[PDB]
Amino acid sequence: MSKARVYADVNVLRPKEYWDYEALTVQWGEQDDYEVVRKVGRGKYSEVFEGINVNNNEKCIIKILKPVKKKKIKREIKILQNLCGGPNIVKLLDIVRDQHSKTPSLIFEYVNNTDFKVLYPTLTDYDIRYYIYELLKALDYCHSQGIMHRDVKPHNVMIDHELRKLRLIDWGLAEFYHPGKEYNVRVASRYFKGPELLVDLQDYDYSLDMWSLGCMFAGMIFRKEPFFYGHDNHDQLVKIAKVLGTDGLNAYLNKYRIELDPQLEALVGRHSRKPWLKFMNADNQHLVSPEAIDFLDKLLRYDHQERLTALEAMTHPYFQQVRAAENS
Ligand SMILES: N#Cc1cnn2c(NCCc3cnc[nH]3)nc(Nc3ccccc3)nc12
Repeated sequence: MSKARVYADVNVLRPKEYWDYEALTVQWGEQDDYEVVRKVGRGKYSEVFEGINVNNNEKCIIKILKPVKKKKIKREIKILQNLCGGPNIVKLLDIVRDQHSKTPSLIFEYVNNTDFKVLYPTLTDYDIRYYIYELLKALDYCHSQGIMHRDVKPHNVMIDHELRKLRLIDWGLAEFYHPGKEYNVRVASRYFKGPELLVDLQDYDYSLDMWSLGCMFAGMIFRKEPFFYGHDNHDQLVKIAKVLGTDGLNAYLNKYRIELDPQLEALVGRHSRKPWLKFMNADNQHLVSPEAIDFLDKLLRYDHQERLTALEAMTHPYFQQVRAAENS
C-alpha cells in the first residue's frame, strides 16, 4: 500500500467538482477566431499548428486532436483549467470543434520554442540549473494541486531561449492523485518511464514525475540523449538495472511485494551499481560537478518514496545561485 509523502490529501479536501472531470461540461469557443498559419509538429494524438487569433492578431498553438474519447478529453481540459495560471504551466486559451466532423481543437498560448535536440547542446552549466529549476516550479505546482503530469520529457517542455521562458505542456496523460488508487502504468514515454511503471506497481504518485525529471537531467549534464536508451518496456528496465544495479532493484521489489515476470527477470539478470562519474567525459566535464551528481542521485532511486519531492529538489544547493538570483 503506497501513498504520496506530500500533497496526499489535496483532492480529498477540495470540492468534488475539482477532480470529478467527467462532470465537466465543455464550453466551446468560436472556431473562426483561430486561423492556421503553419503545421509545426505532430503526435500520435494530434497535429500541431502555429496559429493566429483573428481578434487580437496574436500568435497561438492549435492542437487538432485525432478521434478521442469524451472521458479522455474532459480529463485534459479539466486539468488545464485547474492549473491555468500556475508557474510555467502552459495556458489553455480556448476549446473549439468542427461542426461537421466534430473534430475538436485545443488552443494554447504560443511559445517560441527551440528543438531540444539543437538547444540542449548549447546550454551552459548555469542554463541547465536555471531551466531545470523553472521546470521544477511547474511540477511542485501541479503536484500541490493534486495532479501528476505523467509524461515529463524534453518534447513536453517548451523553451524560448531568447526570453528564457519555459512552459510544461501536453497534459493529455496527466491524472488526479487519489490515495491508494491504482493507475494505468502505460503512461510517460519509454525513456522516461519510472521503475514503478516498468514493474507494474499501480499505486504510484507525484514521485513518478521526479524520476522522469531525473532522466531528463541526466541526459543534459552527461550529454547523452536519452540517458536510458531502451528498445521496449522490458529492455528499459534492463538499461536502468545496468546503471543502478540489481541489488537496489531486488530490494525495491521485495519492499513492495512485487514479482517480475519470469521473462523480464531473465533479461534483467544481475548487475553491479555503476558510479555516476563513470559517465563523465571531455564532452560533459564542464557540467558534471559534485552538486549535480548528488542531485541526480537523489532523483534516480528505484523506490519512488525515496526520491526528492519537487519542493525539496528546488532547495537543493545545486540551485543556490538560481535562487539567490531570483531573490533579487
Ligand atoms: N501546448 C503547447 C505549445 C506551446 N508552444 N508550442 C510550440 N511552439 C513552437 C511552435 C513552432 C514554430 N516553429 C517550430 N515550432 N510547439 C508545440 N509543438 C508540439 C508539437 C507536437 C506535439 C506537441 C507540441 N507545442 C507548443
